[PDB]
Amino acid sequence: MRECISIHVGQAGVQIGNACWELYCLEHGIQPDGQMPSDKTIGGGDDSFNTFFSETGAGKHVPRAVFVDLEPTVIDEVRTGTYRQLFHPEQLITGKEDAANNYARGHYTIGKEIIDLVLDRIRKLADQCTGLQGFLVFHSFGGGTGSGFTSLLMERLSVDYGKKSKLEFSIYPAPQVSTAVVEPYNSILTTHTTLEHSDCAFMVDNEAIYDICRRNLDIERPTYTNLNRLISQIVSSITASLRFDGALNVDLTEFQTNLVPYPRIHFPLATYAPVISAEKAYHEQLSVAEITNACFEPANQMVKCDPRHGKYMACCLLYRGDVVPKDVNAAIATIKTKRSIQFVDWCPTGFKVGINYQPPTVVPGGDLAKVQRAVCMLSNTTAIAEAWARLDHKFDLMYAKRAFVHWYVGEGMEEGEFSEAREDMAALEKDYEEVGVDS
Amino acid sequence: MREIVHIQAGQCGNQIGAKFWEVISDEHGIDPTGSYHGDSDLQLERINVYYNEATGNKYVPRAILVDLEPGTMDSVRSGPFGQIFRPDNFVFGQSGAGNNWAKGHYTEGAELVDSVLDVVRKESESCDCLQGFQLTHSLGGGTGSGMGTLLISKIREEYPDRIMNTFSVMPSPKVSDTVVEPYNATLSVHQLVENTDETYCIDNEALYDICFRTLKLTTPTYGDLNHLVSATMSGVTTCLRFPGQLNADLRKLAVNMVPFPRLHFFMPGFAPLTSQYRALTVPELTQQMFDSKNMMAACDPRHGRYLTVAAIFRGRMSMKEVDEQMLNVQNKNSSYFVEWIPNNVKTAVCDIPPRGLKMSATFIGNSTAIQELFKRISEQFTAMFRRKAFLHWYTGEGMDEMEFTEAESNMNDLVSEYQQYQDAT
Amino acid sequence: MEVIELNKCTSGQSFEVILKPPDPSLEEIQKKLEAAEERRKYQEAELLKHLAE
Amino acid sequence: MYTFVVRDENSSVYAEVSRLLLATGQWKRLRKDNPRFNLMLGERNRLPFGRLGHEPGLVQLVNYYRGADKLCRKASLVKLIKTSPELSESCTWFPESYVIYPTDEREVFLAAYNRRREGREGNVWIAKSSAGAKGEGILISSEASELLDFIDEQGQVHVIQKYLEKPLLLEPGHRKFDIRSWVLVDHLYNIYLYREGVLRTSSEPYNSANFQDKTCHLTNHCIQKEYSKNYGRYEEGNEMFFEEFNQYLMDALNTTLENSILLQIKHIIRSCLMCIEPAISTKHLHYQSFQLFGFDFMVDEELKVWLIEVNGAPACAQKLYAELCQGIVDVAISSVFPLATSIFIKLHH
Ligand SMILES: Nc1nc2c(ncn2[C@@H]2O[C@H](COP(=O)(O)OP(=O)(O)OP(=O)(O)O)[C@@H](O)[C@H]2O)c(=O)[nH]1
Ligand SMILES: Nc1ncnc2c1ncn2[C@@H]1O[C@H](COP(=O)(O)OP(=O)(O)CP(=O)(O)O)[C@@H](O)[C@H]1O
Ligand SMILES: Nc1nc2c(ncn2[C@@H]2O[C@H](COP(=O)(O)OP(=O)(O)O)[C@@H](O)[C@H]2O)c(=O)[nH]1
Ligand SMILES: COc1ccccc1NC(C)=C1C(=O)CC(c2ccccc2)CC1=O
Ligand SMILES: [Ca+2]
Ligand SMILES: [Ca+2]
Ligand SMILES: [Ca+2]
Ligand SMILES: [Ca+2]
Ligand SMILES: [Mg+2]
Ligand SMILES: [Mg+2]
Ligand SMILES: [Mg+2]
Repeated sequence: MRECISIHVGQAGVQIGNACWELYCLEHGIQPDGQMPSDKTIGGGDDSFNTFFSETGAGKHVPRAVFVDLEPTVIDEVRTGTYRQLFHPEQLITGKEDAANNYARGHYTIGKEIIDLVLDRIRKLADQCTGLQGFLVFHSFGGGTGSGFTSLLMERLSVDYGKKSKLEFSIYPAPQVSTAVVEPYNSILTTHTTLEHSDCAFMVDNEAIYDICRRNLDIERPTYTNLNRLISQIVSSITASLRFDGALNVDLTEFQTNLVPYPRIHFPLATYAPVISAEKAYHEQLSVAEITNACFEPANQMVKCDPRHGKYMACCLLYRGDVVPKDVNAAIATIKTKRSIQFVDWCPTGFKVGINYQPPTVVPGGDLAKVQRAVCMLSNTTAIAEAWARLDHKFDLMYAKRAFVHWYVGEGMEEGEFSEAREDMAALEKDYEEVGVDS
Repeated sequence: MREIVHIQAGQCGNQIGAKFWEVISDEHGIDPTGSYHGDSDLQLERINVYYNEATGNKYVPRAILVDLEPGTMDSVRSGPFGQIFRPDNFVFGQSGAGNNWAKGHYTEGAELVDSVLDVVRKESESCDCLQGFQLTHSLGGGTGSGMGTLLISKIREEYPDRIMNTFSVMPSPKVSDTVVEPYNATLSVHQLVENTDETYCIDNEALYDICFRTLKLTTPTYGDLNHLVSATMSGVTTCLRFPGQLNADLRKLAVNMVPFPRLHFFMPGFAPLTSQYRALTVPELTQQMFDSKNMMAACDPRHGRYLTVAAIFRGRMSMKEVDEQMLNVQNKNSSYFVEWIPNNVKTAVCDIPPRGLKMSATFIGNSTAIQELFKRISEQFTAMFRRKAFLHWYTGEGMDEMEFTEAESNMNDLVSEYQQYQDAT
Repeated sequence: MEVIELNKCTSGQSFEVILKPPDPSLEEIQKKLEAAEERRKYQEAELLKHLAE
Repeated sequence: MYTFVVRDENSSVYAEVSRLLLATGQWKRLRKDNPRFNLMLGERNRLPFGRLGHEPGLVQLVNYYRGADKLCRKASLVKLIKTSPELSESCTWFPESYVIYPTDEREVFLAAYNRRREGREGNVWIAKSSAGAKGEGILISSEASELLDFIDEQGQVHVIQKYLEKPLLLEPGHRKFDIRSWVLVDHLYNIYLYREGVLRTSSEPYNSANFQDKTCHLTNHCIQKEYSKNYGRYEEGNEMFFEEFNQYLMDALNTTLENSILLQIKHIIRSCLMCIEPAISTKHLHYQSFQLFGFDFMVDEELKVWLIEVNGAPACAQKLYAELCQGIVDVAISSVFPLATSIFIKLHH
C-alpha cells in the first residue's frame, strides 16, 4: 500500500475537493464522523482505501488532504460542513485576503509568505506515510490562487519530493460561469511554470461541464454545486483504481506510463457516460456498447474538441458497474468499424481496460440518477491542443495592447515572463502539431 | 473581513453620502437608531462590510463625515438617520472653502486633514481585514474637490496597498453654483487619475436631464438629483452587501474592470427610471440599462467603445432570460465593444431587490466615451484660463499659473489616451 | 483483436486489447521570489518619493 | 439580427453570398476578427476550426467542412479511394491512379505500366499535382520515363493517372470537354446537387497523335482562352450548359443527359460524400458546417462517367452566380438562421 496526498488550492480546488471527499466517503462506507463499520482493523491497516485515508486509534478515517486558500470564506464551509469532523484543523489553511484573480499576487506577493506553512502542513501528512506515492493537485487555471500559488507549490514539491509523482485536476476557464477577464493570462502563466513539474494533468473545461448539466441534467442555469458534483464523479472514476483492488492504474506512475509517452504532452482528454437526470422518472438503462460509443461523442468530453482531427497516443477505458470483458471487446470492435480512431504510427492501436464491479455512487439528493454501468475514457489525443489554441488566442488579443499587464507588474512580476510563458505555449502547440498532423 | 471605510467630504459629498446610508440602512433593516429590525438573515450576512457592531446589537456605519464649515453636517446630524453615525466621526472646521480648490487642498483643508486621518486610522485599526475606501464628493466646489483629493493622497501615503474608489459628482454649467467649477474639477481630475482605482463619474447635467425628461420633474432640486445618486450607489455596491454570485473584494473587482491604470473612470446607470406599478420584463430592464438616457455621465456610449462592462440585476428573475437578453444587447451593439478584451461584459444577480421595486438593474461601464466629459471640462477651463479669469482667487492662496497649465495638460493627455484606445483594433 | 494481461479479482478485472502494433533548486526559487519582492519595494519607494515631492 | 464575418476576399461565390445577406436587412457584417459572429465565410487555408462554437449563446456556422480536404486534394483523393472499402481499389468510375513522391507507389505504377505494354494496350498517362495551379504542372505522355523525370524534377507530391484516350467528342469540332457539377452539403449532411451544370469544352480538334499540344487535351478555361484560337466559336466562353448539351445528346445519340450521364454523376457524388461523412459530419458538434463543392467529370465514347477531381473552393459560371448563391442562402444559411420549386436535387441516403 502506497499513500496519496490530495492538495486543493483556491476556491475551485477546495469546493471540488469537498465534493470528491464526500463521494469517496459514500463509496467506501465512511460516515461523516470518520467511522467506517466495514473496516475491521481498528486504528490501522494497509487496505486500498488507506491510500486516501489514515486511521486514528478511535477508528476515525481521516482524508490525506490539505486545503489551502488565500481567503477563508470557502474553507470555512468545509470547517462547518457535513464532513467537518473528517478533517483536522491543521489540514485547512486560510490566508487573510486573496490573490484578486492576479497570478503574480498568488505566486510572488502572497505565495512567498505562506508557502513554507503549506509545506509544513504537507510534511506532517507525509510523515504518516510509509511509502508516499505523490500528490493530486486540484485548482482552477483562472484564479489568482489556483494559478499563482499552485505553480509555486508545484515547484517546491519537486524540490522537497523529487521522486514523487504529481497529478493535476485543472479547471479550464469558461466565460459562462466566470466574472473575470484576466483568466487567459493566469492560465498561460501557470501552465508555463507548472509544465515541467506535472507528470499528468486532467483538464476540465467549465464550458463542457456546464453544457452537459444543461443538456443531460435539464438544469437551466447550473451552479458550482451542480458542476462540482459532476466533476467529482469523473475524478472518482479516475482515482478509483488507487482506492480499490485492481490491476490497472494502481499507482500514480502508471498514469504517466499508460497515458503520457511524451512528457510535455501530458493532458489526457476525459470523456464520461452516462449522465442521466435523477428527475427523469422513466429511463431505459444503457448497454456496454451504448456507453462506450458515447465515449467518442464530443458532447460527453470534459473539453470540447474533435478527436477525429487529431491522433491518439493512448486510450484507457475505466468501467464501473455491470460490465464483463466480452461486451467491451464487442463494443470496441463495432466502434472501430464506424469511428475515426487514428493512432500515431509509433504507438499500438489499443485500449487498456479497467472494470470495477461496484456501480457509480451518487450523492443522495443530487442531480445524477444511479446507473447500472458507467465508463470514463482517458485518451491522450492531440485534439486537446484546440483548447490551448483558444486560450493562446485570447492571450494574444489582450497582450498586444498590454491590457491589464500593469496589475501583474505592480506585484513584482516582469513583463518578460508574459512573453516567455507565451513562447512556451507556442512550442507546446507546435509539439501537438508535429505529433498529430500529416504534411 | 472585507470591511470598507466610507468618507464623505463637503456639501455635495455629505448630502449624497447621507442619502446612501439612508438607502442601504433600510435595505439592511437598520433603523435610524442603529437597531436591527429586519425579517431576513440575508440582511445581516455581509452587514460588516459597511457597519460596525456596537454592544447592544447596534450597527454603526463605518463612515467619516468631513467638511470645512459646520452647516451641512449640522443638517446631517438633524436629518432622518442623523443619529446613526458615530459622533466622533464628524470632523469639521469653521472657515469654509469658498468653492476654492486651493483652500480645500492647500490652506484651510491642510489645517484639518490630520484630524480626519486620525479618525480614518481609528476605523481602519478596528477592521478585521480592510478591503478599501470609498469617497463621495463633488469636483466643482472647494472641500469635496480640494480637501477630498488631499485626503486621497494622504490615505495612499499611509495605506499604499488599499483600494480607493470614489463617487465623484462632475460639474455642469447647467446645474452650477459658481463659474470656477471647471477650475476645481480640472485640478481634481488629475489627482483622481493618479490616486483612485475606480471613479464613478456622475454628471449633474445627466442627473438633471433624467429628472426633467424621464421623471417629469418640472423643477428638479439637488434632493431630486441625490435620489438618483443614492439609488445608483446602492446598486453599485449590492454585490458587496448581499449574498450572491460575486465572491470578490474591491481589488479583484478592479483587476477585472481596469485594463490600464489611468483609464478607471466609470459611467454608471440604473433601471428602471419611471415617472410605476407595472412589472418590468428582463428585456425591458436590459434594454433600458444600456440606453444612454439611463446613464449618468452625459456621455453617448455610441461615441466611444466599451473596454469592460458589468451589470448587476436585482430581484427574483430568470437567469436564463438575463443571459439571453445580455447576448441580444451585445449583438445589437457589437461595434461598441473592443474586440481585444474577450468576454468583457459580465453580469451578476442578487435575489434581494431594492426598496419599492420587484427588480432593477445597475450598469457599470468603462467606456472610452467618457472622454467627452473631460473634453467639456477642458473647454470650459480653457475659455476662462486663456484670459486668466478668476485666477486671483487661487493665486491668493499661494498657487501659481504653472500648476493650472500642468493640470490642463494632464487632462488633455487623459483625453488623448482615451482617443487612442477608441481607434485601436 | 488480441486480449492480453487479463487480471481478475473480486472487485473487478482489467486487461488490454490490441488492434494492431506500431528542475529549479530551492535557492533559485528563493532568488526569484526575492527578486519580485524587491521590484515591489522599488516601485513602492518611487510612489512614496512621488508623494513626498 | 444575425452577424457574419468575411475571411476570404478572393471568393467570387461568397462575395455574392455576402452581398445577398446584407441586402436582406437582417444580416450585419462585422470585422474579420470579431469572434461574436453567427456565420463565418472562412479562409481557404488554416481555418481556425478550433475556435468555433465557444462563444456563449451564439450558434456558429462555417462555410467549410473540416476534413473535406481529403476529398479535395489529388494525392489524398487517390489514397481515400484506394483505402476506403466503400470505394475500394476496384472502384469502376475513377481512373487508375498512383501517388508518386519525387506512401509512394512508384514501383506499383511501373508494374501495371509494364503489363499494359505487354498486351499492346493504350499506355498513355497524365501526371498532375494539386500544388501545380491552373494548367502548369500537367504532363501527358505514353512513356513512363518522361513522366517520372518530370515528377522528380519538381519537389511536390504528384499523381500519375490513366489518361482517358477515348473521350466523348462534341460535333462539330471533334473536341473534348469536362463537366462541372456544383454540390452543396448543409449542416444536416443533406447532399444538394445544383440542377445547372456546365461543360468546359475545348475549342480545338482532339488529336491523339500529339500530347504536347495541350490545348485540345486540357479543357481548362484559362488554357482555352489563352492558347486556343477558336475560343468562343461554338459556344460563348467555351461553356455549354445542360439544355444545349441535353439537346445534343438527343439529336446525336438518341438519349438524354439524365439517362446517359447524370445517373452516374449522382451516384459518384453520393458515394464520395457518404464515404467521408463519419469523419467530417458536424451533426453532434459545438459548431455546424456547410460546404460548396465543385465535382469535375469526364465522359468517354461509351457514355461512361469518370470522376476527375473534387474542388473544395470552386468558382461558378458567370450566368449562374445569382441563382446558385441565392440557393446557398436559402438551404445552407437561412436553414440555421431563419429570416422574418427548388433549384437543387436532393441526393438521398
Ligand atoms: N467547476 C468549478 N469552477 C470554479 C469553482 N469555483 C471557481 N471556479 C472557476 O475558477 C475560476 C476563478 O478562480 P477561483 O478558483 O475562484 O480563484 P482562486 O483560486 O480562489 O484565486 P483568487 O483569485 O485568489 O480568488 C473561474 O473560472 C471559475 O469559473 C467551482 O467551485 N467549480
Ligand atoms: N485522366 C485524364 N484523362 C483525360 N483528361 C484528363 C485526365 N485528367 C485530367 N484531364 C484533363 O485535364 C484538365 C484539368 O485537369 P485537373 O482538374 O487535374 O486540373 P485543375 O484542378 O487545375 C482544373 P479545376 O481546378 O477547374 O478542376 C481537365 O479539364 C481534363 O480535361
Ligand atoms: N448632485 C448634487 N450636486 C451638488 C450638491 N451640492 C452641490 N453640488 C454640486 O457640487 C458643486 C459644488 O460643490 P460643493 O459640494 O457644494 O462645495 P464644497 O462644500 O466645497 O465641497 C457644484 O458642481 C454643484 O452643482 C448636491 O446635493 N447634489
Ligand atoms: C467584475 O465585477 C462585476 C462583474 C459583474 C457584475 C458586477 C461586478 N461588480 C463590479 C464591477 C464592482 C466594482 O467594480 C466595484 C464596486 C464598488 C464601487 C465603489 C464602492 C464599492 C464597490 C462593487 C462592484 O460590484
Ligand atoms: Ca483499518
Ligand atoms: Ca519532478
Ligand atoms: Ca486657521
Ligand atoms: Ca498629528
Ligand atoms: Mg478565491
Ligand atoms: Mg456648496
Ligand atoms: Mg483543381
